[PDB]
Amino acid sequence: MKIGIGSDHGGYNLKREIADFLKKRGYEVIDFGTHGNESVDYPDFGLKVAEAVKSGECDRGIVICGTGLGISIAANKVPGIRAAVCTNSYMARMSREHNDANILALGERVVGLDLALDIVDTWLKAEFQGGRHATRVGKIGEIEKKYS
Amino acid sequence: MKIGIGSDHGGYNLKREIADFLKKRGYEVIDFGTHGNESVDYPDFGLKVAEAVKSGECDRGIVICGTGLGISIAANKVPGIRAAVCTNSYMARMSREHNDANILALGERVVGLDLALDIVDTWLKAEFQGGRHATRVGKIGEIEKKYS
Ligand SMILES: O=C[C@H](O)[C@H](O)[C@H](O)[C@H](O)CO
Ligand SMILES: O=C[C@H](O)[C@H](O)[C@H](O)[C@H](O)CO
Repeated sequence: MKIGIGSDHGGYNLKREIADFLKKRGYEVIDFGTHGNESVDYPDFGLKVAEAVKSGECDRGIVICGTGLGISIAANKVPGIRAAVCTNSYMARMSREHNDANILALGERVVGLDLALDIVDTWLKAEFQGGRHATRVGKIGEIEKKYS
Repeated sequence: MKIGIGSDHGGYNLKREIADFLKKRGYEVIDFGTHGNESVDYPDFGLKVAEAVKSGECDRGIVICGTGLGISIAANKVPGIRAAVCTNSYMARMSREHNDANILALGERVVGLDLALDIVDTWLKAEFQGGRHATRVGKIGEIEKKYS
């Protein structure tokens, strides 16, 4: 399974830690940058990860900024993307079980490293439950079709 | 200002509490439902609040479900909406200061009542900081325009 990862300078150090964690577990990782601490704009990297997920070049993505908010809002602008900002494993599990999220968003200034690794572990392992959740995901798709 | 609020059955009881909190503080509140514990679909209510914010009929909105994730992802599919799922006051403040969020998303199964009122209080008071944050918000607008 291939994981795209991306961040602004606010999520860069946590991104390096997560890239390292994911490889150790045998995931293939595509790092879309950013590639240092220089100030950059979270929507550009949100977009790269979200577009790699939409095109099937990654199966899912993880996006990181100070809070997770900006980069996840930007990712969710892409039709077919469901980016979930999670600050605990319960939200991470539900985002997979219920929302079928294909992007996990994290905030490097909000969650400490080991908590964020717990969240990523939970999210990678949880599974979509279909049923009424698929119905609701289709209704998300109807919003996208409306404003397309 | 006027605040739109909406929820599925997962966010209904916390919605009733926040509506009451907001009125006590002299805000005008437009409740978009849901109106009971009957099982309903979070995208429908996310859309109502998001479209009311987009059309200026509300100035800001608050959307609530079990986790906040699904309804905020749905809200974010609307162009001009920036829905922030917050689990603490720090995220709520940053979502205003940096992301100029015009919808707050909460999860009734994740944050307890007093924490959620703290977050709402923080979010309603925080102010957009412009500058490089305005630039980044514009780049979110470029994503919208691309998939429009
Ligand atoms: O949404 C903004 C992100 O959290 C950034 O990581 C943050 O805004 C930082 O202050 C860059 O100026
Ligand atoms: O995903 C949907 C929301 O969190 C709901 O509030 C919840 O999942 C519901 O129990 C499912 O029917």
